[PDB]
Amino acid sequence: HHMRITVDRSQFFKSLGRVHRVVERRNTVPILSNVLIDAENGSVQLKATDLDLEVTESFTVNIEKAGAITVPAYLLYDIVRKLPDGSEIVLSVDESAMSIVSGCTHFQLQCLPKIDFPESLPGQFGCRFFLSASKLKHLLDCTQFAISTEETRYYLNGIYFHIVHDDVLKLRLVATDGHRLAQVDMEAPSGVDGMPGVIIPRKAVGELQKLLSEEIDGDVCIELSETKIRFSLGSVVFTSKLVDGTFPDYQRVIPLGNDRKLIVNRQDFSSAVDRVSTISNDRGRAVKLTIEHGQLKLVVNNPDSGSAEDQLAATYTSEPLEIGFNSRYLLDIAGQLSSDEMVFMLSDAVAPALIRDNNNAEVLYVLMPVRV
Amino acid sequence: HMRITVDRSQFFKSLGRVHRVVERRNTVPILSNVLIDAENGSVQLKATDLDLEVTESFTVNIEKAGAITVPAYLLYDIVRKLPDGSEIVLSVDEAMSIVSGCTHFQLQCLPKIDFPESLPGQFGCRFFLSASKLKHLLDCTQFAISTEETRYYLNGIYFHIVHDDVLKLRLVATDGHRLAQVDMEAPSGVDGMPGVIIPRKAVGELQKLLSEEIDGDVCIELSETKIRFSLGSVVFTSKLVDGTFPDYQRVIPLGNDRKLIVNRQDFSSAVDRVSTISNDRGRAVKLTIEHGQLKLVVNNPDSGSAEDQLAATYTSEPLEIGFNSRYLLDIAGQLSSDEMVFMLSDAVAPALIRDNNNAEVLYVLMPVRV
Amino acid sequence: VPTLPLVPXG
Amino acid sequence: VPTLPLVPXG
Repeated sequence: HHMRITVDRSQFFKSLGRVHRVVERRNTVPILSNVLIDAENGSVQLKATDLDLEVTESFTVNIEKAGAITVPAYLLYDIVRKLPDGSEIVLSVDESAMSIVSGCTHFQLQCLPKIDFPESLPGQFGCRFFLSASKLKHLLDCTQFAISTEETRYYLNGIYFHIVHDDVLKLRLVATDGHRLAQVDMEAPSGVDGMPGVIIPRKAVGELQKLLSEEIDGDVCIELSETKIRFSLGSVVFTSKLVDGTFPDYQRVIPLGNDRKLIVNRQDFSSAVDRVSTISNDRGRAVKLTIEHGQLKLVVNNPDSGSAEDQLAATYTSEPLEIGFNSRYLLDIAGQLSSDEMVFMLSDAVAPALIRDNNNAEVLYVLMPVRV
Repeated sequence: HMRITVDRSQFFKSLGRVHRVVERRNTVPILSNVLIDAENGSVQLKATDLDLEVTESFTVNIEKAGAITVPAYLLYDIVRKLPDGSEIVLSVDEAMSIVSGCTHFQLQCLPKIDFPESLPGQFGCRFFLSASKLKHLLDCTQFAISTEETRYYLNGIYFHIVHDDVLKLRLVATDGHRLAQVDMEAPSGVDGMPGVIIPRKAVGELQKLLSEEIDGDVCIELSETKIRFSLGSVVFTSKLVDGTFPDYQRVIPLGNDRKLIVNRQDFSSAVDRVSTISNDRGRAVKLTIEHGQLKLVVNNPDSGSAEDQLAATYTSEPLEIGFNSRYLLDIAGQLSSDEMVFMLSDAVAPALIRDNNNAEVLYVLMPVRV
Repeated sequence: VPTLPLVPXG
Repeated sequence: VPTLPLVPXG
């Protein structure tokens, strides 16, 4: 079979945009730089993979001649980006090369056949349930920023997706890099009894988040085993290996007994930290908080540039405390919160801090101090 | 022991105009600093890379006159974050203190006596151009300046007087493949003006200011070793490229008689499209020109081929001629008219592209073999 | 720059 | 990739 399809440029561009970013630019195995185009039975499916994560998107097209072909994905994307909105594109294979015709513009691209492209066996999943896309986005929004990117901590390079057998079952996501930790809970949907705790890889989280950022309607079908997880939403399917490791006993680090409470105006605190951290560099990003009754002072020292201080009103009635934090991590967590009021539950200067929006009960953050 | 109070917005704007000339990284640390020099009701900000120097001044009621230098990009980044509509107190206690509300920085500084300054030079030529005119001249020529280390004398604009039937001030830039030439009637005061090569970096910084400036007059002063541009509260002084500019008139083909007219936007978009398959190993596009018709082809043996076809006005002998596709897009982008006109000869002769909206501008582009 | 007392990991 | 017939340099 030798494919021939006529597609709407804007539709094709949107679908290609969803799949092509899975391809690694640093990749050296030729077939893995390509997107598979598969046209059959009134539908075109685009597939890309890096062997750990696979993405497919499909759309309805009247097919002139069924067939399939794989095409270098970034090149195809860059070509379609430059073709005019509201135009049509004819993609066709002759008797491994693909023709692209749009108006008088005609490309002939060196391709590779579908048979070379990775195809998996059908997924076998022991657990299947649904979440709204908006809820899944909320869970990932609470936790993605805290994921480790350190190569020496591979089973921290993802999100621990697991059930908490409270009175009411909870579905929980935790991420940490050893300095920041994020924990979010929801009431568990039906169908997650017995669900294994799994580590969703950082890359899958990131690609899922890029799709979810478009504000997707409806539900996501989540399927998993102890080796793979699949997210189906709209016309898109993400299938990812799971991280093969055991996530740490993270409940040990969440300080539920901290007894010094600091409340600050979140925006005023964020802007002050942003200002004084301007002098920091690769040596570190420490900011010292000197906490007294009603008052917070911030100090940053960098031997290559100088010093920086600021002061804010605060609600604080406990024993005075001097405690240091990574200023970027403080801004990261302040950025997670939505309320005017940012609350720190503190202990001593080298004990983890518990941070949250003064309001909410489902999300918490933990941040380790640094010495100052 | 300097102490001044400045308006955040005015200071940010003025620091923005000077900090761009310093390199972020330097083996001589003070060259990364801005000199803040406050005296007689005015603060001058000065920055230099030793070849190009910029000063900007603004009036200020000064509490204690004095001077200090501070790292320029760090200071800029600090002031960026200070609130619109605040006051900043900059002071030196006998480190520079920066105070804005409760925010207080103490920055490691270096003294004015360590900052390399120049005497006010002696210039043999002084004349004026409007800012918009100078911007036009530089806009016509900046893109064609060489960046190649082995063609140092092409790394600037040749700024010179031409004794035609009208006396002209001319700017020429070339990189050996593209050339741009623009003329105007010479202003008064350019008698005896030496032909000089303005360095690429000076052109770029001068351009950035001209774009941030509505109409005013620019005082241009030059010698055989320096050129200076003064506009508003800013003074830019630059060394010149010490070289001999080539005999550029020999490359301009005023005899080409094959006229090709294309729709500029359609041509630009078509070249952009077919060049998508090229990489950095070669950007050639072949133009196959026949009566009323232009075909474009790009071949990349590592990826495939790309073709397009345009309507054109062309009544001469058919011609197949190749160009660097990026360089074609560069020259197309210089133009403002609906149509783009090429005056051509044969496949290895330079093409002449004039500006239908500006008779005093021309562009030359060498072909490539296809 | 201590780590959270993660078991394992710190 | 010929240069413009610049003298000198081409």
